[PDB]
Amino acid sequence: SDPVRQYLHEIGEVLELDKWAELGAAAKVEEGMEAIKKLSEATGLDQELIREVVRAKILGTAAIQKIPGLKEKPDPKTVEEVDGKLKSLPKELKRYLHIAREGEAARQHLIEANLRLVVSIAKKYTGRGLSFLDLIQEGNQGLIRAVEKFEYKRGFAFSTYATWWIRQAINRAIADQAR
Repeated sequence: SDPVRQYLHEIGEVLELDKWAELGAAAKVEEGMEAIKKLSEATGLDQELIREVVRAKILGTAAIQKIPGLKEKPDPKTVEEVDGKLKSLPKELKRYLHIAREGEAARQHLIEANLRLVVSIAKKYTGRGLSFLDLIQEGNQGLIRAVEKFEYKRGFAFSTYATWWIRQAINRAIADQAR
């Protein structure tokens, strides 16, 4: 059945989260990136290289793995070996590996929750040259930029912040033919 109809279904079943819950996921995400920085400083690997591999594992068991607009699945081989240079670390270092993961699983739950918030926003930009799908792909990347640039360390809502990014990402994408 039309792949897009499939996706709309899959995110329909996703449970929306409350205010603090989304900030509880952001604070966990940065604590996970504080832990990558360390796993980096040890193993010697590029921070991002570690991120994508950890995300690789977590994404392993997510309800939604194929998200439109997102470059999923790093080299399965590259993951194979990065697992090694990791899961063979000191007693003390294995700890920052669980935190790395919890901050990445958090990032996924924080993304999954706001996929519908994205379908809705995109529903208001149709008939402007870009198909529904193309909008979802620009929105999602707008959602990605949002989860990343967010400061959990302040009493602001994620749903509100995120909206902006999803917004001007979509209307930047329909401004990339026109203005």
